[PDB]
Amino acid sequence: GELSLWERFCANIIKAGPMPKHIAFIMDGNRRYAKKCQVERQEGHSQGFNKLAETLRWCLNLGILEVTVYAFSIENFKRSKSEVDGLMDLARQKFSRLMEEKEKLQKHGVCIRVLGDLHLLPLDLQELIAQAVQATKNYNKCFLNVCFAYTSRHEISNAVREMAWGVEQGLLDPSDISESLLDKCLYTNRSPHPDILIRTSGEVRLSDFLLWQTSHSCLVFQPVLWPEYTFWNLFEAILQFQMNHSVLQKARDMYAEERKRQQLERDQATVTEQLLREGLQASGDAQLRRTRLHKLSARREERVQGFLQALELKRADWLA
Amino acid sequence: GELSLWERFCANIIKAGPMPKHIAFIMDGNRRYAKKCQVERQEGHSQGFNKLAETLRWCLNLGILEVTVYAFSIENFKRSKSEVDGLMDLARQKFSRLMEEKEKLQKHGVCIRVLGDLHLLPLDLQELIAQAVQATKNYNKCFLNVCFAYTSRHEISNAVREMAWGVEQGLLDPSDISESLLDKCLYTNRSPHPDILIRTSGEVRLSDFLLWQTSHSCLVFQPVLWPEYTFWNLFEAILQFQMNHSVLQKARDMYAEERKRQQLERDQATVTEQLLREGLQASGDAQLRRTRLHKLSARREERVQGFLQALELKRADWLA
Amino acid sequence: HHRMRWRADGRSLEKLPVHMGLVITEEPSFSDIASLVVWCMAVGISYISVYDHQGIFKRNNSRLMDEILKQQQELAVKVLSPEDGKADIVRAAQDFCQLVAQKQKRPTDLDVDTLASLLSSNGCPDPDLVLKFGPVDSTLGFLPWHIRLTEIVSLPSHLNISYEDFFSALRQYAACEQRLGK
Amino acid sequence: HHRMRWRADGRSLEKLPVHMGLVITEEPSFSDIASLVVWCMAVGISYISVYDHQGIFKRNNSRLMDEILKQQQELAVKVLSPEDGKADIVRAAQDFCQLVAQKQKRPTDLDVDTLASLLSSNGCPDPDLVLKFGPVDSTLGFLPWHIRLTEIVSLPSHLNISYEDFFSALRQYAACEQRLGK
Ligand SMILES: CC(C)=CCC/C(C)=C\CC/C(C)=C/CC/C(C)=C/COP(=O)(O)OP(=O)(O)O
Ligand SMILES: CC(C)=CCC/C(C)=C\CC/C(C)=C/CC/C(C)=C/COP(=O)(O)OP(=O)(O)O
Ligand SMILES: C=C(C)CCSP(=O)(O)OP(=O)(O)O
Ligand SMILES: C=C(C)CCSP(=O)(O)OP(=O)(O)O
Ligand SMILES: [Mg+2]
Ligand SMILES: [Mg+2]
Repeated sequence: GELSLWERFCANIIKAGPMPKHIAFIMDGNRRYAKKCQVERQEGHSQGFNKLAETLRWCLNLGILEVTVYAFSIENFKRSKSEVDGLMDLARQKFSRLMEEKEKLQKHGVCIRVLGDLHLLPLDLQELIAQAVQATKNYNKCFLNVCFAYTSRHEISNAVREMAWGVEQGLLDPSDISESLLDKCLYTNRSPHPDILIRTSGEVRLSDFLLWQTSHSCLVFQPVLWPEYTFWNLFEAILQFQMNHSVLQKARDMYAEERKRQQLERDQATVTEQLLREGLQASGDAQLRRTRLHKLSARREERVQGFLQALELKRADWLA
Repeated sequence: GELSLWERFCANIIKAGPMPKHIAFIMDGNRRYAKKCQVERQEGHSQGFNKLAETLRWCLNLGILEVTVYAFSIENFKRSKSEVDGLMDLARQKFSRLMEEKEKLQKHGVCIRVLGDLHLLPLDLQELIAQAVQATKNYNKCFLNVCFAYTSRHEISNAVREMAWGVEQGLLDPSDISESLLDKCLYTNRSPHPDILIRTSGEVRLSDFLLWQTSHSCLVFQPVLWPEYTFWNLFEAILQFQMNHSVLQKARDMYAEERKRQQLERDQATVTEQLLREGLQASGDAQLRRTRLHKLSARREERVQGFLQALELKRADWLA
Repeated sequence: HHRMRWRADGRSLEKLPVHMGLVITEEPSFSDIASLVVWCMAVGISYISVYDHQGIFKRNNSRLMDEILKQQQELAVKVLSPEDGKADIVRAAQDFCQLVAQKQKRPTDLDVDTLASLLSSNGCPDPDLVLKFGPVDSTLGFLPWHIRLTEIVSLPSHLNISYEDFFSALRQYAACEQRLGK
Repeated sequence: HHRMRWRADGRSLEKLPVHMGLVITEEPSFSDIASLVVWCMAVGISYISVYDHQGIFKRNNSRLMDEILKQQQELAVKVLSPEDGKADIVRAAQDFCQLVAQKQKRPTDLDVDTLASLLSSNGCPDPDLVLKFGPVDSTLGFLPWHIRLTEIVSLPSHLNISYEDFFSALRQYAACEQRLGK
């Protein structure tokens, strides 16, 4: 699994620069590959899985300890039942060998998360995923996120439903809805946003993958077919990320400064409105506006922390 | 006029610390001194004038290049006509020897300002003061401010009248009235606020002197009678100022930070009010509140600079 | 005149974007992008959104319209900002959660379809094709909800963009195969 | 009880302040100044203003009143801030300049007397005597308009002020000769 002479060498050279902490993959091209190698479609998806395993060894060797992969889209439920069942049994086959290979998970501290609208999967596939996810919680050496029956819109809209659920239960006031609150309700709320997003084959589209989370991720479209993915593709991807890093860091940084600035700007407006309605003057040495602003944010942080605490509790799917 | 061995020495020691740029004197005790030395009241005021001349040589030697002195209060117009005429002829006598000693003024760059409600003085005394003040403008080696027919309340209320004059003429909107605008309309608007205020004899009151300007000046009450003022009184006064300087600097500094902070706090409230009335939302990426704040202050600075430019023009009393 | 020329150009491609987005990552030159937008209208693209992460075009909006009408002498345009993306998604959230608070809508009643009806783009199709100009390999916050299937074609600069350059990009999009998950 | 004792104390001085100000320059100890204020009432001072440059007493106002009523078990109080000084003078300016703008008052109509009628202290006499506690030799912004004739007596700390200490200060003010310019 360890890298060769050249791979070890180039790794050492880029590791001297900014490395990505989190890489996201759209493993695309499995069927086209199968047509080139004249193997059935299922063998292309099997070979596609082998590559997902190898490239994780590459990231683990490069220090990239968080990886998100697009494994099955809700849109893919429109394929042939032959193809789809073929995919479903492949997921059954691999999620089963994961428990046969337990303890090795405990040895390497590999945490497995499966994100998406998993209620659409076969009940047995759900039970397998659940056992795998639960058995691997409290592991922190490295993290794999597997997006199964996922689209970003379904994740984003679910993230707003959980916040409306909080509104509905008294946990949350609609003025509390914020960008970061939505961030903490996505399936990926445990991970940081990907530094890089990688889509294989010639496609220059995102196909409903982490649209929210990759708004400032560095986008890499490589023409290679996913079953053909080599270390140097992954390398070139990182190479592109380092070249964009300065630009993306400040763009990312100044997006956050502007939103915080606007947050305050929008916040102090209402505190002005409340004082104007109360008639209590805008600014004063008693620093009422100053003190009433610390009250607004503190009472908001309290409600949000209380909202999140319950969500993660409800997110406990011991049965699942 | 130059300092003695010990005076030179102690001067050098304090000059290693923070020195005051501006000292203000309430020359009090002239009559009590005259009663002790059994000389007529006029001789006490003459001797009082000699001391004002000597102590200025001390400040000029100590590098204190700005001095304000309380020479005649509006309240003093209630004394006997003998006393008051005695004072008035002393001012005539000295303001006349100032023009006899012109060119020496031009040599030492001494600028003379006479502050107060000078319309109450005898017409001839006014003409003398005016000639002296005009002849000494454009001098900048050192500045003497002589408060003749002055009380702080009469100066403060006059300072508000000039601003209402500006309101009345379209130069100024009543929302433009500010602490610093009032600062630029006082008689002393050419000088900085005194670092030290010195009142002689045992009195622990300010008797309507620079109340506005000395709100953070270091107050020194020395029991010496003003005609008896020695270098070491002035020294001790400075000594007290250095000991207070750290405390007074931050108190002075944090007063200005809080007022600026409240200024913005009070300013952005109205910009919130205007946007709320216009319905244009509080904060936005178009940064309307940000851009409309730069418009409010800039259009205020313009009106104020235009107000001040006319005031200093009207303040031109070539005839006087 | 030369309008029929550009009509037959756009009409000749296997596919033409119904909604096109222009992402400028690079000060931007109003004269250049004001002529990119009129090209889209001439060839037959219905909607053009122009975007930038620093919000330069949204501030200097009218100045960009003047350059657009000026170059229309040589002859449905939104100017977006980061506000148009995540901020608008968080706006629709607050609009829906208060319907949930009014006991009018249920939290379970929001789906992918209804949330789309709730965004500011409820009066436009999603961008079929995005032209990204500049050195940045990111969308930089362009309409994250809406770019789920958009084709993302990059060009090194809008610095002096030629018609051939712009039209070479439309040829790439015309040749793109949208499988839509099937 | 001991109330007649303090009545005869204040009654025995040649002069007693009608309005007394307490300037704290030094965290300040509420228990201590809350007992300075009740001393003034017991001896017969009508108005007591307490002041501090950091505005601590104006913020923790109610907490100071609680300490005052508590020590009244051992038996007309304003808590001021820098706002009370220059800021209020600049408030009255804006009030008058708009009367001038309404063509109701003339700019020449404001004098020393009318400006005094316009300040927040229009319902109180000017402070006859100010007790300054702490190391600072400045008024630090205490009612600049109002202290034109006030006697300013300094004490090194309110840290554990005794009745004898406080009453020694009233004895100094009783002996002060206000000549009022004559
Ligand atoms: C190891 C863990 C935790 C889970 C296993 C994850 C699984 C079951 C599979 C991952 C590998 C795999 C089967 C990827 C295929 C997913 C997919 C639909 C890829 C799209 O490629 P295609 O669209 O089929 O090929 P074309 O683009 O040529 O049509
Ligand atoms: C040199 C220049 C530019 C101007 C001359 C300034 C003048 C005319 C005089 C300054 C010296 C002087 C006469 C000071 C006396 C002012 C005054 C009324 C002092 C108060 O002391 P008193 O109140 O009279 O003494 P008591 O306190 O004992 O009653
Ligand atoms: C499972 C994944 C890798 C996500 C779906 S990638 P997909 O082949 O569907 O890409 P499309 O051309 O949009 O269909
Ligand atoms: C001319 C001056 C030094 C200002 C007046 S000092 P004055 O003697 O009037 O002090 P008061 O005891 O208040 O009368
Ligand atoms: Mg595919
Ligand atoms: Mg006197």
